[PDB]
Amino acid sequence: NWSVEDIVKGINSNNLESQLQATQAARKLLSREKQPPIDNIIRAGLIPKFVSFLGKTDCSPIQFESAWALTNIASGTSEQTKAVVDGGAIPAFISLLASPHAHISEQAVWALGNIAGDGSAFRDLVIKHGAIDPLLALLAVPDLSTLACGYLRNLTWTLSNLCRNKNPAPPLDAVEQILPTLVRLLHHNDPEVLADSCWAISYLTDGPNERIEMVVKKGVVPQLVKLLGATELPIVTPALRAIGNIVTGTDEQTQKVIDAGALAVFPSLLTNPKTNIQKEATWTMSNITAGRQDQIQQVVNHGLVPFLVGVLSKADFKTQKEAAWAITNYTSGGTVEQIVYLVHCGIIEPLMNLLSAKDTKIIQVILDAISNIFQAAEKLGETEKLSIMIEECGGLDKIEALQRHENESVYKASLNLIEKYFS
Amino acid sequence: GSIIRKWN
Repeated sequence: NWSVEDIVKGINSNNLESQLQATQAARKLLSREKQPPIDNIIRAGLIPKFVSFLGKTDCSPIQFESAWALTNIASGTSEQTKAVVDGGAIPAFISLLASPHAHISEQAVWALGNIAGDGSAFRDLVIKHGAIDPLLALLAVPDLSTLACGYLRNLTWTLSNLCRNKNPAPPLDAVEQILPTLVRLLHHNDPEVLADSCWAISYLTDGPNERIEMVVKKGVVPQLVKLLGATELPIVTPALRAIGNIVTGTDEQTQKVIDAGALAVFPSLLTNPKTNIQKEATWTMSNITAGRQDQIQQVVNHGLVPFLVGVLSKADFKTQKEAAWAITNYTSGGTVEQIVYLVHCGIIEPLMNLLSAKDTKIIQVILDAISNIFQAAEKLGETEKLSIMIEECGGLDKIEALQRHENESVYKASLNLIEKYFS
Repeated sequence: GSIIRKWN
């Protein structure tokens, strides 16, 4: 386990073999479990030397060792990754992508993956040096199944990083270019490949509806829905995210999610033991109850209202906050008949109980839901009857105490309610 | 309402 001092002696001898051996030492050092001396290595000025070895097509072993060493540096902090980039590593790794040694090609893949993932600027800079053709070319085989697992998984993870990040989103033409390959990966039988594809798809659908559209046009929604009900949390998690993003777009885009069978997975998603799954499932549901009355009706037909009632009753508070949002949206666009169904399913009690939440937003949201339900009651004349349920379920006091509340919108609507409906 | 919320 060489000292940094020795590695530098090795690397600075102009002896190819001493160089090779010193680099290998460096690589083992940087692979150390506890606190590998990345900064030390960086400060010794070794990076340019390493980047230079990447070009020695003759000693492929020093190409490999220096790739690996570089990879372990770039896999660290954003400043560490910057040092690898400043060293000139990007074009050098892109050339390596074409190495006849899979183990070397693979290193280059891994390196570009870590550089692209630092953020959007490095992502784009890597795209500019033309990484995409050589990357995609590594996957230009009729059946992905003939590729080695580790290899495929690295390719998938790297491509995922090139899809990652906002401000800005990746170049559109880059996203067009990558999609068809990313869609093949999304249909692959390997759990890790699947998870990282979904992550990629979820990155790409986080944005303007135009972005959502290019993804949905590829026909991935049915595959997403399938992965939505997988047994592996690492797959479900990103799949739910991609689904959730898509239903933030147009109603027609949301309809494709409904059409693919997505809603049938929500009984279990909305009761999922993992809190974030539940949270995001309720979030997703809120952007579905924000849609058309026919889409709300499908939420109804799938038996999901009793599940929303459930989540509103007992769940992590954040989840409850999403549930309140889903009910307000439901009461907004819903028909009177649908709103009536919501009450019969037991929405009032758990609604009133959350008016005790010391969270200004959820209060504003709930009171909004209460108006919408009252206005439905008005069209039936049944405004009084409702007024009673809310007193019987303990709400009247809370809507009252909320007159005095610090926020304006809160005490405004708190008062509005009492006058129209409670006097 | 009806309000779309992204992000995540």
